[PDB]
Amino acid sequence: SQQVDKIKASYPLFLDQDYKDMLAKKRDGFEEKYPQDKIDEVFQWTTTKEYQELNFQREALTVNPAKACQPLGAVLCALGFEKTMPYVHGSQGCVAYFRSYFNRHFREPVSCVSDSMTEDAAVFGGQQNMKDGLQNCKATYKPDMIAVSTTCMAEVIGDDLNAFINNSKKEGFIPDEFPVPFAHTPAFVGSHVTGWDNMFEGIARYFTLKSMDDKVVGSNKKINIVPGFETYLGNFRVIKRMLSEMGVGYSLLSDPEEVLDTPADGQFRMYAGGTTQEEMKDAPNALNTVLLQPWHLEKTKKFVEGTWKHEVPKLNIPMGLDWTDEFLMKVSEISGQPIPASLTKERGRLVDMMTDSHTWLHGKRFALWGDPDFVMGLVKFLLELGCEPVHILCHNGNKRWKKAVDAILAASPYGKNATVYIGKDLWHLRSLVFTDKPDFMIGNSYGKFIQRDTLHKGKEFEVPLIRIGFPIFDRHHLHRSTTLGYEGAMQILTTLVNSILERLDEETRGMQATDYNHDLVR
Amino acid sequence: SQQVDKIKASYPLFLDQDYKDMLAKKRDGFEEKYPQDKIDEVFQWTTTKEYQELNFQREALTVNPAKACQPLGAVLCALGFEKTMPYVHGSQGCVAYFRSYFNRHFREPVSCVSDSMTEDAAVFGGQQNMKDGLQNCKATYKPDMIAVSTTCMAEVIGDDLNAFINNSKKEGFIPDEFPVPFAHTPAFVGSHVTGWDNMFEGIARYFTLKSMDDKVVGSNKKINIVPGFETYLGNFRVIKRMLSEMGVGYSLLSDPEEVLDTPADGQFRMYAGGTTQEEMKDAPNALNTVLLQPWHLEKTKKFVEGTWKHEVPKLNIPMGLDWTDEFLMKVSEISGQPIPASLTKERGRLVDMMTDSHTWLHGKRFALWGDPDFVMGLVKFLLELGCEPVHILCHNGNKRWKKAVDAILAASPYGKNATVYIGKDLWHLRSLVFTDKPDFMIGNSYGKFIQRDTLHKGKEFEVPLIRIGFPIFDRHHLHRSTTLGYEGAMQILTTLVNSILERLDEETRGMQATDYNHDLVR
Amino acid sequence: MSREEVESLIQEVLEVYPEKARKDRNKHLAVNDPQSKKCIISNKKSQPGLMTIRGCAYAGSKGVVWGPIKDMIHISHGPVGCGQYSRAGRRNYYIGTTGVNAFVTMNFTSDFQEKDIVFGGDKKLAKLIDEVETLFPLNKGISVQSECPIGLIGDDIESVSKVKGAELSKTIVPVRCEGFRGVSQSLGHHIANDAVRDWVLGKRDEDTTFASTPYDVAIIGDYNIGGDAWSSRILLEEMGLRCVAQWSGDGSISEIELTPKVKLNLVHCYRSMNYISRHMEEKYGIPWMEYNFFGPTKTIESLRAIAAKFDESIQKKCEEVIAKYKPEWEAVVAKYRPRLEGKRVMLYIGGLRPRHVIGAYEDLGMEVVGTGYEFAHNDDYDRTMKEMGDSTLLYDDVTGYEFEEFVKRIKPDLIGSGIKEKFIFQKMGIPFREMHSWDYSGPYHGFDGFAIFARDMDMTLNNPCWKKLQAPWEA
Amino acid sequence: SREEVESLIQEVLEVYPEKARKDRNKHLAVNDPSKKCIISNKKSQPGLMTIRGCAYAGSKGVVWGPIKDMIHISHGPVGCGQYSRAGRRNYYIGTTGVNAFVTMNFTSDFQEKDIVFGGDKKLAKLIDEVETLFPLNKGISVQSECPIGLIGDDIESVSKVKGAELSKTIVPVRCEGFRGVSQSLGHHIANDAVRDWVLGKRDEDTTFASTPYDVAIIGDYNIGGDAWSSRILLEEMGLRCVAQWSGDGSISEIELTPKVKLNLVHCYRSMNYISRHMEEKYGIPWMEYNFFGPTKTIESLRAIAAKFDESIQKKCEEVIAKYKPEWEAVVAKYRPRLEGKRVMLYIGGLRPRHVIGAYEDLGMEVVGTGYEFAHNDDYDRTMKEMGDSTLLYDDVTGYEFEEFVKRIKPDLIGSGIKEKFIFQKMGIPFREMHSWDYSGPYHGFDGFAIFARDMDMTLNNPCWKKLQAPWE
Ligand code: ICS
Ligand code: ICS
Ligand code: CLF
Ligand SMILES: [Fe+3]
Ligand SMILES: [Fe+3]
Repeated sequence: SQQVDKIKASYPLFLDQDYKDMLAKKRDGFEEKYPQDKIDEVFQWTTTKEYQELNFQREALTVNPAKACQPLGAVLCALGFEKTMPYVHGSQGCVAYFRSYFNRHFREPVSCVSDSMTEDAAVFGGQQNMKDGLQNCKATYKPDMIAVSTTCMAEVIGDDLNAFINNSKKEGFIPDEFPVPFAHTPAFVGSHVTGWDNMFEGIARYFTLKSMDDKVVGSNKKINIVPGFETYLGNFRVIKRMLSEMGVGYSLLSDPEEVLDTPADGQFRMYAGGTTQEEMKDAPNALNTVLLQPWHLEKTKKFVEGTWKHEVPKLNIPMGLDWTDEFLMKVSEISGQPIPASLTKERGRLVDMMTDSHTWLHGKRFALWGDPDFVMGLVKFLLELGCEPVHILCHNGNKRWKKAVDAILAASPYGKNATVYIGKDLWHLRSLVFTDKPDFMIGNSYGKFIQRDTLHKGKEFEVPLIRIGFPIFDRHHLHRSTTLGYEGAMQILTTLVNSILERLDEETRGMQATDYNHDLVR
Repeated sequence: SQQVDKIKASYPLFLDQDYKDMLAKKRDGFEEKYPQDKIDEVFQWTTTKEYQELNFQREALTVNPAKACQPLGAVLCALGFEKTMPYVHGSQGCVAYFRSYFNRHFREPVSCVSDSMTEDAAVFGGQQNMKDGLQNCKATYKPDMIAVSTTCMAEVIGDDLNAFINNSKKEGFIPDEFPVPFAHTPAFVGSHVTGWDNMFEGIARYFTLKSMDDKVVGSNKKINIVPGFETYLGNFRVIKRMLSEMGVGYSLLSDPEEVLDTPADGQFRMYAGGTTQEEMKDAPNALNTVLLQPWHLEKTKKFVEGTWKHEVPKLNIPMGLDWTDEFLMKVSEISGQPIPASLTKERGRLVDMMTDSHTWLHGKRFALWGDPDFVMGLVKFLLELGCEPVHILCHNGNKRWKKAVDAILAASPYGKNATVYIGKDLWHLRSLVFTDKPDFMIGNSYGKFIQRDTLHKGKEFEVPLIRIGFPIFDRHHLHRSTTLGYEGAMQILTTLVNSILERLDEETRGMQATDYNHDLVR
Repeated sequence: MSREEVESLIQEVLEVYPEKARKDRNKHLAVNDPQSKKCIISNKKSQPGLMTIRGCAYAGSKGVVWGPIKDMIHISHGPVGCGQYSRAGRRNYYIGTTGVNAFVTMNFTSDFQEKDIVFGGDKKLAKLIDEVETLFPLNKGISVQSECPIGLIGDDIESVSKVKGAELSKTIVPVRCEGFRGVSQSLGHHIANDAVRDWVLGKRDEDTTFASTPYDVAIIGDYNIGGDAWSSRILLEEMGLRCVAQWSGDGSISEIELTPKVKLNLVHCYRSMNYISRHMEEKYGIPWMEYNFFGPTKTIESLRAIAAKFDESIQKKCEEVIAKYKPEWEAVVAKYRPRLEGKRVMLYIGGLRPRHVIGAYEDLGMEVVGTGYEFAHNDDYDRTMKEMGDSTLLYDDVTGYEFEEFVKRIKPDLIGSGIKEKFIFQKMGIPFREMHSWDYSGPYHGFDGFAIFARDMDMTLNNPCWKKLQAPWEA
Repeated sequence: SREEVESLIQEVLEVYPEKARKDRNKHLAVNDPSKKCIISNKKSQPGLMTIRGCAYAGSKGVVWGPIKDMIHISHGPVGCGQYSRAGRRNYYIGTTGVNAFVTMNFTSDFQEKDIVFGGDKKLAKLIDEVETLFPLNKGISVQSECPIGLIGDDIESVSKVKGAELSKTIVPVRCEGFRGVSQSLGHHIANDAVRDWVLGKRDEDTTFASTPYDVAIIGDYNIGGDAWSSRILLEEMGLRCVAQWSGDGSISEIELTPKVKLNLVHCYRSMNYISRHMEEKYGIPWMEYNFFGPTKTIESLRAIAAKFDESIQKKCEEVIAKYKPEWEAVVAKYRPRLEGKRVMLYIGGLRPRHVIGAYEDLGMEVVGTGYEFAHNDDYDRTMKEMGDSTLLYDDVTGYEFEEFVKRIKPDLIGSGIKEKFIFQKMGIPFREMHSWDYSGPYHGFDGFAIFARDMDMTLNNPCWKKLQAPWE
């Protein structure tokens, strides 16, 4: 039944007695469901140390991973270039998923095409798909550039991207001067961030490799900035804002902030802003190149150093106080520009917030996960706040990265109870937050199912989730936030302290039971 | 008992069994407490319509007001001027409360002195206090200016501020040329926003009245901006940022954003930034004067129109989409500068967010309270979002303001269930959220005791609080947010939508009970 | 508007294509004359590089058919991508304890690495099954959903399924739904249907222990999006019928095994489940009928048609249900129809809803001036021409360029489509409702769902945001 | 120290005009471990940014506010009651709005009509409305704000008349903010109001079942639960705490106090007045104790037990032996982290000396302390606690406190909210010693663990090393 004056959606419609009795009859009559006491027994078992030890013995099964496949990052990299169409050579199902995944995180259109390789192509390659696909794409959507990656089926069969594209130009399907950079992005190697590195190195190769004779380091007096896989709009804007405040000439290579934030003014803009082909052609003339996320920009670093002859400085991701400081001092040394008073004052205002909030942050235990560069920056900032990052999980991390993070933890008393996990998924983390309960989780939307599970054991065992990372699907507009620089540190700080205070207010809201501590002033 | 490994603060230490038995013995033994069944009986009575009728018949009793007294606003106004020491002629207890109140909201030092009038001053006046106070303040804290207001003591005894100050210079306690603007700020008239208007009109009086002969309207090609009582740092910065983007020369009269946000860099800065005396002197030479909060700048408006001869435009506070547009178009008309593409794009990005979130905002019912200008702008924006502002409370609003808000409500279908209340306090609102339950409250920290009351009736009756306004004491650094312009609308929108989504997640978190609707994607 | 105007609209849009693409797309764009094959073809390969909306066979098998089965564990066999982008993306609701006895919103995968590509993953799959049994003892079956590389490298998941299934006395279903197969999600439905037939549906061919009644039915092809199936089940059981099984929203493995015991199969989604419906009629003799629970007019029509398959007692209870909910949906129309009367709609969804929801819009005075399918067949278009008005635009496997150009010229009041289209038209200032996920609302089936549907169209179509697209100074 | 502190005092006073110079000189002294070296309880010099509050704060906010089952009317304009709503963490147990009202703000909200015609007619109406909307209140107090005395209202007659009409305890308090020089006179006025209107309600009553171990906690306002962490120790020692003045206190507990055998005074400054009265009228002796830190707590338990018989003195040593391993573990953990660190304090009337022992229990040294509104007898008790060559200040000004800190450079400062953010920006760890920085409790053994944890987390926090940018 429905009352027209107060219509009920699925929740709480199906809580009505007639629906509740109906679901009970379906269960008892035909579902052949395990009895409830057996379900509770098994659930309680999955929260124990015994289950965790079996859980960590896995080596063939992955449950709730915290990573995606390469071509997803290759798409995000391509979208950062002006009038550029991402183009995934292979099966069209992947592109439907790529667009939907980004659609839901940014809540914006995401343009990407496929050449729709099918069963027949599995036997004789997708050369014809490339010829017709490139010509159809250029004619229909009028891009200035097409950046080609690959799905896993095209990688298994062994399609030669270089040859197929050259034949498309040779046979007259697209003009020979039309830029078509390419990169092999195998889903069964690395993760989405590896796909970002591969796509970017491919685009850099395309525009510089053969034209290195007339280049000389530093002639354009700019600094190249390579962001890497970055899903926060504010992180692109804060980097450009700080360098502009310093008067530093810079070149952001792959800049999707405009195309992922077009205005709703009556017209759909498929393309917007982005790095120009001219900026890529001229990049070798920069003073140097800074890699914002070096732990998944390995391939790009080798090319920038090997071919452009730039001496990429050893810099951590500019997150937190120390690493933002070092980033600015290195930019100052390279450009010859002093750090302006405005950034000095902004730094002091972040420190002021740290002093004002340090009593609520001290000792708070956190589990967290994400991509390698983002995680260690988050770990670094937590230690600076006096927090304990007890559970550090990076599904797509490697041994060399874990060694670095372990050194960061050892250099602080707040890293004493911390452990770094690589190759583990969110079902591994579920066990960790049960057997070694932290105070909060910091992670993407998939963590909400770990919070649900902890609450089922008990209110005193619930581990609330703080959404910082990718993807974020169940809140709106957090993709506009910032995590880099002093600005990002202030936003993270504010989110952490107020999550602690919100949780405290809830636990002290019971009248005449716990509301003695329901303070007005905190 | 305490375990040194995990020390417990008041919560949950006092939930230990031994503390529990102790407090039970204290109650049953010596408190002579009413029976719990009677306490429950009376509580449920306070949630009824019959109690609400009794509650609204109050003539003399005020319970939990949503306003402060005048000199509080006079202090905030004076803080906005360069090297200006606020100075409250009266008793010192008021200044102790003024500083602590702002201390807890801004989490910053708040400088303000008093001349500490005692019992004998009540019989013979506070002239001697003024003489020694002005000389002592000037010498010890070395301000460039001293803005004088009054406490209710000095107003009752009828101390003539103009005479007392003139006698202080006449007797040589302070130099003749030392600026000492003044204003009478009776705590028993109006509220804290009236103190802001009085203090500002007094400062403009001191620097322009005796020198209008040499002024020419529009000669400096600037526009004066008077912000009024404003406790969000982001609101000062968004006005300056939008006018700088428009290329509009402007003068922000009273600008405390610097002194209320000094960096923590090893030294304390009593003064910082602020409106310069020269800017006040030259203000009559502006093209016009814009009042950002016209409903508590009544006195200032009459002075700027009658003395400066400025045709102050009829503009609402620039909150929401329509009133930010009107603000920018009027600024464009006055200055001759066109609205740039950057602000046009920002507007379109706010519209995009509104289209992205409208399905979750639609029909949501809100109770809200605060100051008149802030309240009507929040009502306007809620109507734009498709929400229903059911209970609109403004303790310090007047008859004319309520007619203006009723006209805004009538011009939209989403305000047909709305009611504007003036002269009512938060004990009135408590009844409204019980008898006509909304979905959320939007207000200051004092609303947390209403949420606690609603939860005690039951989880189904709980009305969550959304902290927007002044003062906010139980969250950190919300005073940095923005509520004006497109930027502020974007922040408010985000806070509202994610508050709705947080509450939905909590109600659907129960496993095998309501988690069928615990969607990953929303 | 007029028939010639829309035909000339088609011609102008195709002018941008190369010759080859132009000649193919012309066969997929037509104007309705109410013999579908006589004016439009479908179920063809997508032209390369035109930004199709379609997915793959894995999506049609894993995401659509098998995914919703709650007490089974479904393994995404291959690299990590497919299972992650499809995790909890579809709102096929269910009752259960996730991670203990239900697993719908979880992502199980073999996470293929390079060593698995060059030496196969059959040994890894056997290990994976053992690990599943250890950590999820209450699972009642396992399905292995093949991703693209599995078929290309020559793995034999059927051999692993049979060996491990006998070793553990477990139902293990191999599904060769690799994404390169077929042309869309459509073939994934068929592949999944054949997997159910060959590995599950016959498990109780010999058993007679289940007590049958003359009113046993089965809901086939309702995936309980936002509770759609629960809103449909309650009506059928108020009519006196006993719903034995739900395929596959909130469906359990036992419900599937009991389906050959019912007297009538009620098929909602023809496209995805007609294969198994025709099988059950040949092997078990169970007849099947299509029905439609979108809107009051269709719901009432379907209840009466279903009741006519039984005796007078069900027909009597049928009119009781119709009389009970009559004042409810009449109040909905009375309130919302004057707010939506005359508004024009364009639809682009998958394989059923582009026609099934027309009656619901018409129950609110709205007109569908254009509809289309991602992956429908000719038999779906046959059924569409009876539903759509005359001189309305039909498009098969529409391209991003075509859809935008059609909207620009037709200028509908509302667009109902998928997430990959939503934010495009919102920026153009056209109200948009997601017609796959219900924009995280619903249910829309049945009488209770119609109230939500009308509330949802109205809140979006008449929302105040749509008047503010243009800044006042740019006019 | 020594002559360095004396030259510091003089250098700082050189900024003042002559008149203020001569007055402030009397309120600054170097300890030689009170009259003889420092003056106190004098008016504040105008315009020097003192930290003191007013008599209203001392009566409404401090003494009367915490009484939970009474309703306290802020009589006057709207300001005072609003700035003091829920600002002080005098914790309590109850149902707020039904049978407890501490964190609520009741006010008469004076308008001009009330300033001209008086508020006596409005107060009588206000009381009738309180009775209908809050029927479970067990008393009403009227806290006067500045205008009440200046306009000529007679709240006392309003109290008597209404009190008799409704058979309710109505307590008029003339705590107008212009009275006195600080919060101190508010204490006295509030104590006298308790005497004149509440304390003698059960003088004829003999029904209370008394025991020889009955005591009252006088002068503990349960900041963060301080009084609860004190009561538990006393009752473990075998005593019965009949009353707590006034944290979590009820009006019936106050009426029962004249029935106890001993008054345990924690805050001498605020409650010595009523304590001296109960000794004269009812013959109840009173004694001062100190539950800050294990050293002071053990000594206090032993001195309290000595006032009773063998069994109480036996239970005392059992309590001491019970908590010994707990506070020894606290010292073993936190003293090495705080040893040798120097502290400066500035609080109200009790804590600037009462917490010294706790800091010393952690190996810390208080190099300077001072009060806002203490009297001569407070500095008498202070000079024995403080060490030689330590700085003492009375009613310190914002300028003096800033200049003293810049020269002494303590490792930790403990003061109020109006000082907190000044010194944090200077890079000096700060702990609120009024509100416990929203932590605590700090009394008793359970409170010492929290105190030690709080001092360590702040003093050794990593934020203090980042004040200076690596590029200056
Ligand atoms: S199964 Fe099909 S695309 Fe029939 S693959 Fe698709 S939950 Fe659509 S039009 Mo998403 S043939 Fe169902 C469908 Fe319809 S996923 Fe849902 S909405 S009624
Ligand atoms: S009552 Fe006094 S100022 Fe003795 S007015 Fe003040 S809760 Fe202080 S040093 Mo705030 S004489 Fe209590 C006090 Fe001490 S409010 Fe508290 S901390 S022990
Ligand atoms: S068409 Fe379909 S969704 Fe595409 S891969 Fe093939 S089955 Fe799967 Fe999977 S992992 Fe990533 S997203 Fe592709 S490239 Fe390999
Ligand atoms: Fe968007
Ligand atoms: Fe601060």
